[PDB]
Amino acid sequence: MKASLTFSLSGIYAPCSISRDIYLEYGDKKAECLYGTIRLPQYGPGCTPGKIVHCVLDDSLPFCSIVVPSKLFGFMPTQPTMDFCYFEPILDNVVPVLDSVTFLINEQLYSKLMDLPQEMQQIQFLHYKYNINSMETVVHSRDILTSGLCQILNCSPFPQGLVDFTETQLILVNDTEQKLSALKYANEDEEYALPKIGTNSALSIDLESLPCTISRDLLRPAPHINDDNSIYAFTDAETLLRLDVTSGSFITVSNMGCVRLVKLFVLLLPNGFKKRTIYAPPKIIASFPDCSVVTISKSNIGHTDIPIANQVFISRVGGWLQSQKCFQNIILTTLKKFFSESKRILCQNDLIPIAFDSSMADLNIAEENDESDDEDELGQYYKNDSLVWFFVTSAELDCFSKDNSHFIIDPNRTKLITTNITNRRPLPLSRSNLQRYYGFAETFYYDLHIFPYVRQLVNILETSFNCSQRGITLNASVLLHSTTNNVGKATMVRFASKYLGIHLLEIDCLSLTSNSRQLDSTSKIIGYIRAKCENVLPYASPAVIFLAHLDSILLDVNANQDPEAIKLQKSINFEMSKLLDDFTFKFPGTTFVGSVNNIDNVPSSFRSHMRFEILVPVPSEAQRLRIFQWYLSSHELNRDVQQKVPVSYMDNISFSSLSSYSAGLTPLDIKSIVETARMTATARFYQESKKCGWLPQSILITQEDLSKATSKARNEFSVSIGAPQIPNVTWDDIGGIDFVKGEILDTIDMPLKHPELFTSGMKKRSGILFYGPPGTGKTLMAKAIATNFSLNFFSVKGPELLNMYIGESEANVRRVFQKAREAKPCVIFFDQIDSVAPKRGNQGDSGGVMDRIVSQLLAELDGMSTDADGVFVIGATNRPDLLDEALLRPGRFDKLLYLGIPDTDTKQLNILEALTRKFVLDNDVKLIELAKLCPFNYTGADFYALCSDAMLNAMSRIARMVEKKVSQHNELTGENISTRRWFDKIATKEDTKVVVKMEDFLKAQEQLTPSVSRAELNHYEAVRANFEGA
Amino acid sequence: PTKYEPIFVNCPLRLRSGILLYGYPGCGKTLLASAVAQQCGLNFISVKGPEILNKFIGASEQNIRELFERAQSVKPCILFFDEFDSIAPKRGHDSTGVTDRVV
Ligand SMILES: Nc1ncnc2c1ncn2[C@@H]1O[C@H](COP(=O)(O)OP(=O)(O)OP(=O)(O)O)[C@@H](O)[C@H]1O
Ligand SMILES: Nc1ncnc2c1ncn2[C@@H]1O[C@H](COP(=O)(O)OP(=O)(O)OP(=O)(O)O)[C@@H](O)[C@H]1O
Ligand SMILES: Nc1ncnc2c1ncn2[C@@H]1O[C@H](COP(=O)(O)OP(=O)(O)O)[C@@H](O)[C@H]1O
Ligand SMILES: [Mg+2]
Ligand SMILES: [Mg+2]
Repeated sequence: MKASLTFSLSGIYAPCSISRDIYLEYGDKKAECLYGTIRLPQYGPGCTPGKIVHCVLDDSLPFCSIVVPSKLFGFMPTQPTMDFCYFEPILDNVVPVLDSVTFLINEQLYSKLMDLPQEMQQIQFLHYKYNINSMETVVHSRDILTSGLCQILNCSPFPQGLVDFTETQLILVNDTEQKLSALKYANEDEEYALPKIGTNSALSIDLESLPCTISRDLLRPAPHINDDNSIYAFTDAETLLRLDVTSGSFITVSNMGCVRLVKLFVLLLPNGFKKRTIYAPPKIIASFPDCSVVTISKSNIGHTDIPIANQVFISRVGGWLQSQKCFQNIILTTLKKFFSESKRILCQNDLIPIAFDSSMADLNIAEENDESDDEDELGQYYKNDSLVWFFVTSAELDCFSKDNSHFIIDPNRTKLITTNITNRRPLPLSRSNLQRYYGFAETFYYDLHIFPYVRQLVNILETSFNCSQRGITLNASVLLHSTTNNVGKATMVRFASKYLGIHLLEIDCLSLTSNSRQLDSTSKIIGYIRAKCENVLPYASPAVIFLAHLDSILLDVNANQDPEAIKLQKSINFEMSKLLDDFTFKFPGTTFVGSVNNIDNVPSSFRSHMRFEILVPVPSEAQRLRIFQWYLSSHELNRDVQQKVPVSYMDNISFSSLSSYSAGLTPLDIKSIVETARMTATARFYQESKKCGWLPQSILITQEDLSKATSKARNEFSVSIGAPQIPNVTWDDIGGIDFVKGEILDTIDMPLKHPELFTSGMKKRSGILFYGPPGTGKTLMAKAIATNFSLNFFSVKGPELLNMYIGESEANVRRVFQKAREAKPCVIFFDQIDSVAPKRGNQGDSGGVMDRIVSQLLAELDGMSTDADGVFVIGATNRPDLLDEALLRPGRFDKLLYLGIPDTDTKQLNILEALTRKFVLDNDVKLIELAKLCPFNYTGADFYALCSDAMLNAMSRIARMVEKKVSQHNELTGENISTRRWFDKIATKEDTKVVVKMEDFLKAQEQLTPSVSRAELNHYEAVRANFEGA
Repeated sequence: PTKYEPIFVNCPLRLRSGILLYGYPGCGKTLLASAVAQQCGLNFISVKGPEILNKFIGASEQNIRELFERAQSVKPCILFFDEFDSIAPKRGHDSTGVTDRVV
């Protein structure tokens, strides 16, 4: 409930009291102590996690007033405090107890601590100075015990709970690089640190924008009047307290270009912001793109100046959403609200921001509106998602005045007149993040040091938009293409716009166009595009015409198609290029960003025109690190999950692990991952019972569920694109398996930094080829190596899919190795079956498609590209002589490696027993003879039938038993009883008694399937292969 | 495995999915198939002879897709292939891939 809050100075921890009205309602005999939770209406879009509190009764506190130790957030008491807060008691004494806590201590205090003789004395020392009482003090994560000298690093498992000196595990650390020096309370210094200065000069201060909309409730002054939030600005109690009063009616902010006005309020205690600065909403920042602040000043302006104006002009300000036809009805309607719902103060030549949203259009509010004023309710349902500017261009003062400025408008008399379109460059992002203020679906923000392509594109546009137009500018034309889709080039272009304030005209071909009628005319597309550009390009400059999925309109000349279609193709291609040139030459500042799903398909007639096309590779782990931190950011999760309590991770996740473990080939839509994580977390939360023995305060994501989600995502992506998994049990990381392992390790290491520092510049990188009899280790080795030392195992798995009738096989293999280069630490396993055809290079299957395939494969197999490339090639063949050394030549697949021989000690009866253990085994099967009845050189692969056929034999015996049973009963009860009916009715839990014994196994072995390859084949290939490998 | 399904339902660990017959001509194995087709009561799909192939480009792939789709969508059945060589020769081919893509 609503509660007034105050701050005391009673030790670092103390059960601070509350008013008796609240206390007596819950501090009854059912508990010896009162516990609850406190809630501060802090700034920001959502809200922070709440904090536990311990209370005792007190009669000195007035109606519904609460006290807390001012330090608990770490600021001075003199600072303006809460007007109100939320409090709620913990019912049924359900107070959690923490399992472990971590502490960070300084050198002197830590030494003094451990120098104590015994554990009990150390616990008492912890107890005394910190006033922490066991089973009665609730502590939280990241709590600073004392300013700049010690801190509690974290708590587990819960964010907040009680501490037991003999059950809660206390961990202490000191380290050496002195984090603690910077870990001081927020009140780093006293209020009087800043020297006093009188009413001398302007003393203006820098200008910065708010992070979010400011709620009306937290205001310390009385918002008595219906001022429409129009000019409020905030400061951190400095540069204003020096003045006579902090509640000035009006403040001028500047008159560098032309004058503007603001109102100032002191920022309240727990804020987080840059020190000693002014904060204003976007409407104020609009007038000051250059961050001039020249003369902020206060004067006795009074309550009113120029209370009336007539025929106030308003005008359009260009841009895509302003000009589009669909929205005009609602958007003009909404203007009448903005200008009529409440009082506001305008300036000459000023900008008003107004929100227009979510296609909430053709949804007429009502047939009539004369009878009531009820617009405010709708806002509870209209969450905004887009903004347009309107420009007043003027002031229409009719009387005499000092200057035609700083004038009030009156809803009763101040009628409005619209006029034709005007241009004005929007704000750049680094000047003010417009989106966050209005809670829009915020576009991504890159750091320009880590992403190459955005830096390139943005600089190329930046040099053009204004840097060069002062002279004469080369018309800009840039095309974005990527080997893979969803890679965020629309986000690139939108970010470019937001960073440079350049208007963006996003013409997405799919939705905007109406093509594929394949009528006898292309004039529709031409007129549509040209008209829409024409409507907006004048008075919107600089502009970015962005054609998305351009390849739907412009595409290659498939001259094998029927005539009278290709003629439309020519028509459209040429005419489009005509519009290209027309825009570039007729208008100043056209740039035409394009995006294409695959570059080749753009016809040559059009490809040449553009310059410096950008390849947009999929993000590497260094980028992934920043995009996980973006999606998992503080209030991206919270944005629309309107549930009772916000969401966060707050601890324990390791972005390097997430980035490395399997985020390779998750090129974008990590949103899927993070949303699945949110899902698991929220489900685990809501399923909690009301009593449950415990209650979770907020949703917390854990790294285990995130790993689960990434595995799930990779599995569900597997259907879309083939992706190996780890379905292996009890057969992994056998470092000592064989002598071969050392060579594997000593050849896999050199091209990698962490095993071998050398860059392998001149040194030849090579793959690994295994050779020998099939069925004895060629696959498990690969998975083992990949998952233990390498990271990715995106094997070919499809070489047999050689080619279509089109000669695309070369492109196919190129794409295979491009997928290889994606998720750079990847090892490609070659099945080595049919795409490795050439025995002699000139005699097999005419040397056709496959000969080109093999030529390309050997050409690209290792071009000494780069160590950082990470592409390793592993394969498994019966014979290296199976090939003509085209791709087996030294330098590629070199360091040929032998599979080895198991016959010395086959170490597989154990594996047989372990596998069969899942099946009934305790029937004398365990003994050795079952394996020893066959020569010790027995094939390993045969066991996986030996077991199966044995089981089948068992099932046969039991089956003949029941075949007896049924007959018997048919003789006893009736011959007409169906077998299925009988076996259903007389069914028993003992049906699973699938009798199995040694004799079953021996019968199965001697009956059928001697082996896959046992007689002589294996032996002589083994010996010959070992001999020729020297 | 249909007659004694509670015996066969449990223990999915190991199994064999199909069987291959071959022998001298006239040794009843077609008649074995026929009898197994009719007395067993299990559904039986008779793709006798290399009817799988089709004139148009890569129609064989789609044909096999349809065949297996019908097999799955019909309740448990036997896909009967005879003169298997006619539909699955060795890997090597000088001709188009329309005769080996099928394999
Ligand atoms: N760097 C990024 N950070 C966060 N989200 C991103 C990023 N890149 C892409 N996205 C996500 O993907 C979207 C951008 O790609 P989108 O699918 O809209 O178009 P596109 O990249 O042109 O793709 P396609 O060509 O396949 O249609 C964003 O709206 C966001 O949801
Ligand atoms: N159990 C049996 N043993 C021997 N002959 C049988 C048996 N059952 C039926 N026959 C008769 O002998 C023939 C067995 O050979 P059949 O014609 O079925 O061979 P097939 O499997 O079609 O041979 P292929 O494809 O090599 O020509 C049957 O067509 C039938 O006339
Ligand atoms: N020395 C070994 N190294 C790795 N796996 C082995 C070994 N011996 C037996 N195995 C097991 O049996 C299989 C050995 O042959 P495998 O690598 O599968 O070749 P193939 O694919 O020709 O059957 C492995 O999959 C593994 O499960
Ligand atoms: Mg796109
Ligand atoms: Mg026959």
